[PDB]
Amino acid sequence: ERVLCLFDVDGTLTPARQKIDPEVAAFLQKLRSRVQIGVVGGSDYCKIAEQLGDGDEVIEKFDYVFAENGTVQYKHGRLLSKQTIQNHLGEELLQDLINFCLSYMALLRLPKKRGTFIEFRNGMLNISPIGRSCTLEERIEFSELDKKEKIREKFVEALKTEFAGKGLTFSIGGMISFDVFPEGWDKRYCLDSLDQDSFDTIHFFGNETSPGGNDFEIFADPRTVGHSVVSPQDTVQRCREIFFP
Ligand SMILES: [Mg+2]
Ligand SMILES: [Mg+2]
Repeated sequence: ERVLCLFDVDGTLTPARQKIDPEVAAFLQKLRSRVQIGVVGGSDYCKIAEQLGDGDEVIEKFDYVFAENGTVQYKHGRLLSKQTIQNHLGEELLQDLINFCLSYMALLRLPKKRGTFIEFRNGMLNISPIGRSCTLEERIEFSELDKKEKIREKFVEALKTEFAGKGLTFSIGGMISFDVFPEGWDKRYCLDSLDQDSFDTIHFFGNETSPGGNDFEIFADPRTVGHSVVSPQDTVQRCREIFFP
């Protein structure tokens, strides 16, 4: 009787980094008459809020809003607290990681550098060799240089080796940055809080459920019924089959 559908945002519910089609959002609300619904995204809260309504309408349209993989949580309109990356990792390791990064980037010579090479978020560190504060034209410029030169990839190889065995995971999401977060702090992080909400079934939907994609772990977890989708339209049809047959 208590079921939750939980959705990746990008490519599952919305075109990536863009806004949800009204027909999609309309279906979701209809679906809500049979199940609770929720979203989990890698992005921070405001980015998700923007794709999924006006202002803070997102926390109203969805029963659960897990931003930054669930290190930041909204449940039934209310913001829950957040375990901090430094609390979990401790100051010594966090700073070891940070100092490794500053040192590596100091030796990097790029066409352009800007600011915010290291962004401190709730559940990860976003590392960006060009600097997060560049224009779109500068994103594209660096992005093309990165493919040629594999700047982020090399950086991530060096980081992985250096911190081997120490509990860190790395990404490479987008044109200019990569993420660093504690082992476990992928999308699965949200499931722990969900465990205390007594659902009989948690269905997960994603578009990156293949090995490597950021939906894989949450998709494969024994706490969720996994579904793999290719489009928001695919997602909608899938829910039609399962919940409106
Ligand atoms: Mg996606
Ligand atoms: Mg599963």
